[PDB]
This record gives sequence, structure tokens and C-alpha cells, in this order.
Amino acid sequence: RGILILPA
Amino acid sequence: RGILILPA
Amino acid sequence: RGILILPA
Amino acid sequence: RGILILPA
Amino acid sequence: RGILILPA
Amino acid sequence: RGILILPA
Amino acid sequence: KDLPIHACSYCGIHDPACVVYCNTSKKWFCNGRGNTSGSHIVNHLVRAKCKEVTLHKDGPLGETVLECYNCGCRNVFLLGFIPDSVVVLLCRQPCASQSSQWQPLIQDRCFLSWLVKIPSEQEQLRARQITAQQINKLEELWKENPS
Amino acid sequence: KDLPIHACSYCGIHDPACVVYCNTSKKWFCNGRGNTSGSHIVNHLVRAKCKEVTLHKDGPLGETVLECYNCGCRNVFLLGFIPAVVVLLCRQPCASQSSQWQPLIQDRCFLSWLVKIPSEQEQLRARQITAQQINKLEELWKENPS
Amino acid sequence: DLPIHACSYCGIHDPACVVYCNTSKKWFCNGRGNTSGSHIVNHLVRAKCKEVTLHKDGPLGETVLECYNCGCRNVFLLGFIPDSVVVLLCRQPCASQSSQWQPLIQDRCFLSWLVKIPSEQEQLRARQITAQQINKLEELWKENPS
Amino acid sequence: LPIHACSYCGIHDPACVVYCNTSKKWFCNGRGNTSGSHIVNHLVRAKCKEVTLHKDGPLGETVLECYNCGCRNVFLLGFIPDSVVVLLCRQPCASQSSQWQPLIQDRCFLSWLVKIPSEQEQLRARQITAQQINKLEELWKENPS
Amino acid sequence: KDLPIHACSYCGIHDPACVVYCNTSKKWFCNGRGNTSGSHIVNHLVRAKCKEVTLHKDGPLGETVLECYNCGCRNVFLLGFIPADSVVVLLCRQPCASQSSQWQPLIQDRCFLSWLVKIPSEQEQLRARQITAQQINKLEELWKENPS
Amino acid sequence: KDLPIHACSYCGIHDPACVVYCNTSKKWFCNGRGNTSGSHIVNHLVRAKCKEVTLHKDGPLGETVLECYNCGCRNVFLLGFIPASVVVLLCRQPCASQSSQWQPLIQDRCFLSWLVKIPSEQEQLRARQITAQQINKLEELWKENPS
Ligand SMILES: [Zn+2]
Ligand SMILES: [Zn+2]
Ligand SMILES: [Zn+2]
Ligand SMILES: [Zn+2]
Ligand SMILES: [Zn+2]
Ligand SMILES: [Zn+2]
Ligand SMILES: [Zn+2]
Ligand SMILES: [Zn+2]
Ligand SMILES: [Zn+2]
Ligand SMILES: [Zn+2]
Ligand SMILES: [Zn+2]
Ligand SMILES: [Zn+2]
Ligand SMILES: [Zn+2]
Repeated sequence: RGILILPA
Repeated sequence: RGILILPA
Repeated sequence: RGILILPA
Repeated sequence: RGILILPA
Repeated sequence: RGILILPA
Repeated sequence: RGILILPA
Repeated sequence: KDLPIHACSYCGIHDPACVVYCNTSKKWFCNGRGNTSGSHIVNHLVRAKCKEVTLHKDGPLGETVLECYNCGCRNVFLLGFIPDSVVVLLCRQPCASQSSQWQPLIQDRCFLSWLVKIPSEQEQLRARQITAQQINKLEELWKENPS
Repeated sequence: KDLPIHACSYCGIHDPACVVYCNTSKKWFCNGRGNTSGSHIVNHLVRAKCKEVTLHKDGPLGETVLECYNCGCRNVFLLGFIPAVVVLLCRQPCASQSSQWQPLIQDRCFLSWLVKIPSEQEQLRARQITAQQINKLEELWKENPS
Repeated sequence: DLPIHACSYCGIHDPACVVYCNTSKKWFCNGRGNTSGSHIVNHLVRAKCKEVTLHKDGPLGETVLECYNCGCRNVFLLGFIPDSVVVLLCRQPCASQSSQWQPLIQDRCFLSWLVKIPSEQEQLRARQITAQQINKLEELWKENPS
Repeated sequence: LPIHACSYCGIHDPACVVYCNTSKKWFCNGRGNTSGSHIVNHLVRAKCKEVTLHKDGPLGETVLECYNCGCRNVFLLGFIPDSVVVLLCRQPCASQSSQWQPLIQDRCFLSWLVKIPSEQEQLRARQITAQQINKLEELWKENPS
Repeated sequence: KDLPIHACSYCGIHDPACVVYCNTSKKWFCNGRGNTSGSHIVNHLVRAKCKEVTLHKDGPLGETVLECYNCGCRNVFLLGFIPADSVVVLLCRQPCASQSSQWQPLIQDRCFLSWLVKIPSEQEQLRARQITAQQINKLEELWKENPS
Repeated sequence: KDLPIHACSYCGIHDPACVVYCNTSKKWFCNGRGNTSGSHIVNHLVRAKCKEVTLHKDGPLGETVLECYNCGCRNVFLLGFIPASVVVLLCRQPCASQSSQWQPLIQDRCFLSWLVKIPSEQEQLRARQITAQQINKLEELWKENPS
């Protein structure tokens, strides 16, 4: 909900 | 051997 | 050695 | 001049 | 050479 | 081995 | 062909990292431009006047409804981010205001490529080719028969 | 940068399979759409009211002036083709019943087998130019062609 | 005096169509003629070989086909997985889940993007040979390879 | 331990081990603490293919190979059935023109070819993890010993 | 601490997309510069007079010996690349990429290009062990008699 | 004729100041172009994909494998020199780098003439005449039968 953890 | 597939 | 770039 | 042979 | 005789 | 003296 | 359920309703591409679910229209669209000047998904959102989308599970980020961390707004035309490797989504206003370097998720009328990938030229030539006019009409018809 | 002489005067793309020589203005233009609704060369041809083009030798079709097989007309807005090999013909009269045809310009771009449409990707790297900026630049080109 | 790369069965020498048998050291085409498999594959089954080389001037250049992962050259075990690039892999183990894949020999010929199918037009002009004559000839190639 | 003991875990029942002809070491057909057999895991990791059974095994000393063409790749060999076995490549040698079952199923050799060690016999072994196998195979390139 | 087997022998970085295997000396090195003017891997290659490397399996490009497509040359100081959309072909500058047989070397500004081997961030190099130019030369000097 | 063992494997020229030994294929080649566009030795090196050479003992510089003073690299396509009436051979990179006026040993695809003498037209006119295709032809046959 509002946060995106992108990989490398 | 000499060909490279790069990231997105 | 194992990677093939095909024509257009 | 008016006739075209297309690629493969 | 390609042939195996099963034990029993 | 890597150094050359050119002909006189 | 019986193409997967998450294939672009305009042209059929179905790579999960490339499609976006329209939560209002309940259909999927890709982030390539094809023969138009913008991406299919954006054009649909503008044309059908929709605003809330969902990414696909097998995309880089899994299934995720885009929304503001702060207020829960789901209007992608207002969402953006400010930068190592965590990302927080924020409305430009007020939630990203000075009182509360920002950049929208939609630039050049497509979603950022790290959010939803642009399909390759090879991949868009192989898809069903459709014109800007054809989209405009087809969107007009979808009110009468969504099917 | 020192970009080649065959680069799109709007955006700089210089892939020889993608640029078209305008015989009248004497400037090259590519067949990508960019941020407008038509390709650069077509928009130029429409705006500057020109009609005759030349392809680049290093394209799939070599250096080639497009013209009707029958009469030699060079008006790209009148030319088309019929399969068989492709034979180019004016829509009227030369392709008439008495003398399956499709125009060379569809959706205000050249068909891609004639002139390659640049990929979305390669157009992103090219100089970005808006529709306002083309009119911007075409308006000036009569007083200063350079 | 046919080029060095002509099909030892029927003579086709279009370089995009022939394949070198690395063991028997002769060339064969990827057309079927009147048989149920292509000449190269039919040869491979009869003479019991497995490793080949493509022609220098073919679309893929001079190339010994082999697995990306382990270097196996057994064309009957190899396949491929897909922007415009393909990777060759053994069916087992190198293409296994733990280590969309499709074999290189389908309907007893090489896929045409690997080795071009000669056209029916081009095979009628080649020396036509029946199934018996080939087996006949493979039988003879053991005593006199020439 | 005997010279034919599994280089991973030490099992040495001759009906249970397989010789890797390339790396020149022996491995068992038990899974231990991993998801596949030690020998198969070894073959995949070191990228090998040719094996030899042990002489005191039920079939004696035998390099596995195709009856028809002589291929020695265990990943391609198989069989079709009273009491004789003919090994055949899947393609071309087992084709319709030339019910087939591979010798390697569920990442181990069939038990009638090379027996699966018992839970009893695998517990009395040197316990080793999948990480550790991966680790150890990596070192074996410079110092195989 | 017990660092993984693929950690930079100079400074400890072990992000697999950041380290490079030196095939000759059989040790790992990262592509960050620290307080030198070049990356640890490059500096090592010049001083120890090595040339052939292998990337780490868990990097973006997997376990891969860099070598010329045409001749198989493995000298990183001679290899470069040419684009093909997101495919790249490596070639010796001469002869294999010559006019008769737009090219760019893999090592620019004494490091590997970042799309081949990631340059660690200044932040991530600060967390790693700090090493000066003096200490490295010493250590390279030391590695000849006792590689350990 | 019974030509010496060090005769150009293509055309027969055998002046020791003009030929170069290929260390991999173990044959000799001259530094003249003959009827081709490059010297025989280079053409072979490009064709057979070799890189390490040796000069003949009776040449001006004696029997010598060309290599970098610094690292021992023997790849002639990377080597060059910098003047001392003495010359030192160095890799292009790193050994001749700024941190470590350089000119390659191969320019216009032949060895520099002070390294390997170019035979005179008189000597090349008398040699066995061979075309570029015949050389291509002949290199291809040489893996099957090197003889
Ligand atoms: Zn679409
Ligand atoms: Zn908000
Ligand atoms: Zn343009
Ligand atoms: Zn006409
Ligand atoms: Zn044939
Ligand atoms: Zn394999
Ligand atoms: Zn074991
Ligand atoms: Zn077989
Ligand atoms: Zn480091
Ligand atoms: Zn080298
Ligand atoms: Zn090379
Ligand atoms: Zn010569
Ligand atoms: Zn050097």
C-alpha cells in the first residue's frame, strides 16, 4: 500500500 | 561465448 | 557457443 | 523505376 | 554394450 | 623478451 | 486463439510485466504505443476516464494496486515518487508538497519502464495491429457492449 | 555531435533504412511518429507541400526514386502498389481496371516495408520534438533553409 | 563441378539450406524431396551421427550447434528457448525446471529458421533421388566414402 | 572408506554407487538431505553425462550406452520392455520410425539399475546439505582431491 | 566475520553483481574504486599482470567468461562490445571488430562498464573495509610468496 | 623445387628477413601482399584466428617471439612499440597506458617493415601466383588436411 521494493 | 543479454 | 541471434 | 523487389 | 540382463 | 635494438 | 485473460484488449500482448489492469473497466492493457503516440493503457484511461489500476502478480512487483502511502489516493495521474532501493508513492499535492525532485509515474504518456515494461519492437509487430481511430471507435462502442 | 548527413532534420534518427530524402527541400526525414500523429517525413511533405522522395542506398531497397511504373509520376500521395514483387502505380489512371491496389502512405506514414518505422525505443533516444516545434521550425525554414 | 557444399544426395548448394555432418564430413540439405524426412536428418539416422555445422554464408554463419550450458553437440537432444535471440539447451538436464522449450528437429527436419527449407521449385531442379537409392548409397559409403 | 564410496556422504554398498567417467569419482543414488540423488546432482553440477555401474552390483561392471548408436549420455538413454533390457536414445533411436521411459526419473536412477539406499543406510552416512554440496563441487575444480 | 567465498580480496564487498573472478590468481575482486582512481578488480589486473575474468552466477548476466565471439580471445584489455535491442556482442578491437572483419572497450576510466559489473555505491563502499593504495601494493607484493 | 622449410606457405618467398612463423599452425608466411590486399602473414592470422608469431633467426632482429616487455602477452593485434635507436614492445592497454607515441606493430594489415621486410616486386613477381579466393579456399582445406 504505497511502497514498492524494486529488485536491482 | 561472446553474446550478452542485458537487463530489462 | 550456444546463443543464436536470428535474422530481422 | 516503378518495380520493387522486397527483402527476404 | 547397451544390453542389461536383469538379476531375477 | 620485449626490447628490440634495431639493426645497425 | 484463446489468449490469456490478462492480454491487452487492444492488441493482445500478454507478457505479465507489460500489462496493467484497469480496476474500473476490468480489462487489461499494455504499456507499448503500437501505432499511436501514447501507450495503450494510458490512452484507455484518458478515453474511458478511469484512474485506478493494478499491476500483475508476475510483473516485477507482483499484484499491487497503486496508491499513495499517505492518503490512499488511487489516481495514477497524481501519483509519483522521490528517491536507494525502497520506493514510496505520493500524490504531488499535498502529500509531496514542501510543507508535508518529485516525478510522476506517467511520463510521456506511458508508465515508467521500471514500473511496467515497454514491449519490444519485435513484440509489438507480432501483435494485432490497431490504429488510433480503431481504438477511439472501439472505446466508444464499449459502453454499448463491453463484450 | 557530428551526426550524419542523412539524419532526420526533426529528431536526428539516421538509420539508413528509416530516413527518406525530400527531393524538393533537400533535407532528410525519418518515418517514425514521435509525439505527433504522423511520421516526420509525411508531416513535412504535407506542411511544405512537396511530393517526391528518394530512399537511401543502404536501406533494404537501395537508392530509389519512387515513381509510377507506367507514367513516371513521382507524387507519393498518388502512388500505390499491387502485389505479384511490387509494382508501383498511380491510383488513377495507371492502376484503373482498364489499364488489389493499396497506397504507399497509410495512417500518414510510409508502409514499413518501404521505409522502416523506427521502434519506440530508438525514438526515445533521438532528439525529442513536439508538434508545436515542427511548425515552429518549418515556418522558419523558408527564410533560413539552414 | 558442383560447389563443395552441395547436398551429397541431390546437389542443392544454397548455403542457407545445407548442413555439414562433422563425423562423416559431407554436406546435406534440409529439404525432404520425396522422403518423409529431410536429407540431413535422414542421413543422421542412417549413419548414426549427431553433430553438425552450419555454412559460413548462412544467416547464422559457421556454427557448431551446442548446448548453452554443457556444450553437448547432440542435435537430437538439443532445443531452444526464446528479444530476437534464442538459447540452445539439452532437453535434459540443462532445460529442466530445476536447471517453452522446443526441439531443433521437428517433423524430422531442422526448423527452417535454423536451416532453410529449399523450395519445391528449387528441389525439382536438384538431382531427384528416391528413398531406396539413399539407403542404397549410405550402405555403399561404408566401403567407399567417395 | 572403500574407493567406491559416495564422495558426498560415504555410502559404499556397491549396488548403490555410480562412477562418473569424467570426474572419476563415485556417487550414490540416495537423496540424503537434498531433493535429488547425489549422483544425479553431481552430474548436473559438474556437467557430466557418462557413468559406469559397479561390478559387484546386480548388473556388474557396465558403461551405460545405447544399443543402436552407442551414445553414452544418461540424460538421453531409456528402455522399453521379458528379462532383457535394450538401452536406446529417446531420439532418434527410440522413435516411432526407428512407452519409452528414461533411466533418470525424479532426479535419480531407476532402482532396478542402481538401488536407492535405505533410510537406515542414509542415516548412518556423513550428513551433508545441499548448500554444502554446491559449496564442495565449486572447490573440486581447482583441487579435486 | 566469515565472508562468502566471492568477496573482494581487498575490501570485502560480496554483492554478486559487483565482484569479478580473476581466472589466473583464482581470487575475487570488486569493481568499486574506493580511494584509488580505478576499480579494485582493474587495479589488481594491471599489477598482477592478469587478463581473464569470470562473472558471478548470481549477477545479472550469470556465470560467464568474457571472450571474443569471433576468436575466443579472453583479454579484457582487448575486448569491447557492439550493440546488436538489448543484445551485445563482444569482439577484439583488432582484427575481429576491424573495418574489414561504434565499438567500445569494456574497460573505460579504469573500470568495467557498470552494465557488465556493477560499480558499488559510495554508500556501500563506506560499509566495506577501507584500504589505501599503499596497503594494496603491499598485499599484491605479499601474494606472490604466500598467496594465502 | 625443394624450397626451404621457412618458405611462405602461400607463395614460396623464403628470404628470412621477410617471413614470419605462426606458432599455433606451425607454418611460415611472408609479409608481402602478392596479389591480395594485405600481407600473407596477416591474412592467415585473421583467417585461421591465430595471434602469436616468431621471426626467423637470420633476419635483422634474430629469432624472436614478439611479446610485451611488461606482461608477456603475445597477441600481435594488441602489441605496439614506443621509441627508445631502441624499441620496447608493449600492449596497447594497460602496459602502454598513461599511468603505466605508441604505435601498433600491424598498420594497414602488415607488420612494420623494420620488423619484417616487404619483398621487392621482383621477388613477388617470381613467386607462385595466388588469388585472395585461392587463399580462402586453401585455408578451409587446411583443417581437414593441414598438408
Ligand atoms: Zn496493447
Ligand atoms: Zn496522497
Ligand atoms: Zn525523425
Ligand atoms: Zn502513373
Ligand atoms: Zn538434398
Ligand atoms: Zn546441455
Ligand atoms: Zn551419497
Ligand atoms: Zn542411440
Ligand atoms: Zn573491493
Ligand atoms: Zn591474449
Ligand atoms: Zn577476437
Ligand atoms: Zn607469401
Ligand atoms: Zn603487456
